[PDB]
Amino acid sequence: PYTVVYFPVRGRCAALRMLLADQGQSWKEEVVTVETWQEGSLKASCLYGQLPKFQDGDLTLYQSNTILRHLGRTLGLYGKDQQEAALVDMVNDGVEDLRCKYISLIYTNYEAGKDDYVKALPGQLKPFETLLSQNQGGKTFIVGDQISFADYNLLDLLLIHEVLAPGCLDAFPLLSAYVGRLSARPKLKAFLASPEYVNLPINGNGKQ
Amino acid sequence: MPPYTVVYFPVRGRCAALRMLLADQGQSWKEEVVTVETWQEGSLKASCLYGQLPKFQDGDLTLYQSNTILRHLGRTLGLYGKDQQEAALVDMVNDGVEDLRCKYISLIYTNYEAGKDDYVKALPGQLKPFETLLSQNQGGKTFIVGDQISFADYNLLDLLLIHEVLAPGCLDAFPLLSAYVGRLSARPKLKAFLASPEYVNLPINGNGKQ
Ligand SMILES: [Ca+2]
Repeated sequence: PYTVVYFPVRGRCAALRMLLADQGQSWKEEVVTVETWQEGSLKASCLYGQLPKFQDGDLTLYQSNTILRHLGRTLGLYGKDQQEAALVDMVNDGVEDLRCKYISLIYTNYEAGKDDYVKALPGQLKPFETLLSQNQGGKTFIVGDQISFADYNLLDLLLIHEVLAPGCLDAFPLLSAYVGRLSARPKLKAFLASPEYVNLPINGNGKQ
Repeated sequence: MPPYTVVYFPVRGRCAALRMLLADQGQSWKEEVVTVETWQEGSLKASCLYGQLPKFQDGDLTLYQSNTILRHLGRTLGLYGKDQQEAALVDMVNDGVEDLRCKYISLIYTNYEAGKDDYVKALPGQLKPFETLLSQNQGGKTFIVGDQISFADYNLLDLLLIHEVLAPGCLDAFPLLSAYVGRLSARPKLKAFLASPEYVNLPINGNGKQ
């Protein structure tokens, strides 16, 4: 089966967890404490000195988007053909871009930078509304007619931004409905309601 | 009439790797050059999905994000590993390359003067993982993943080339990466491209720094 190794936070594992839960997959959580991380030995063994670390049998992976793409490819959550796969990547790279900005805010410039960030947020979310508007009237998924790993990543991005800036999706009807619809998928709904998700902080420094 | 079009500023930047890939694979493409003046006018930018270039056209398929373009070409040209496991390793390498490219770009555009010394001191620790990956793959005598070239090779190669300009001799501490750069750079179609005016007469970055 699968093992994800990570700090006790949602962070860069939230999306891959939602994917695994929604897809009825089983996995083991190996929690790494701040104390264990500071010891240095685990960190030194990681390829890029970072978690998450992910095990799929004898395969060991690092990088959250590498793990998402791997599950996407192996579980068939990567579009119906090559053309759709490229669109899936384009969405995910866009999600990753905004996630990086979010992470920079949270960890390095929260107090001073929040106001500018929130003011800029509508312009950063609009591309995803536009993409939805151009795919079956936004009624299905972010790419094509089937769920992809980019959907789970985008959903997480949107959920953590509603916490950061309540009402940020109010001007975006397709994104709003999309969040409601995906969140209502029975296995995902169950996971999002579970203490396993709810009782972890979004980030590691108490800010959100 | 070529099926590929690259729309970008007159710089190597985030299009260098994908151009190397296309040239080395003997594929034809069109370059559409966007001046800073045109970009500042704002209408092209507004038409871009995330407000940025590169924009890439493969027939009527329009893509943005340089790594989206690399993965797409990797898929369509068979440069994405021999199986699913290798595909994942290729992704893991490319994400690593992207991470270091982001720090590089931040240095170049955001604080070259203040940050360069610190960056160059941190650099060996940042390059080591790629040496390690090479050491674990056939003694580093072929490619970064498996025994066939991947899009991650072209991206890593570009990363290494631009860091040798930033920090001459930075690869002296990394025998496998050094040999790897020499070896890939000598691939006939790629060697020819890297020597051509089309590559040489473009600056690495958009602000005169390297
Ligand atoms: Ca499917």
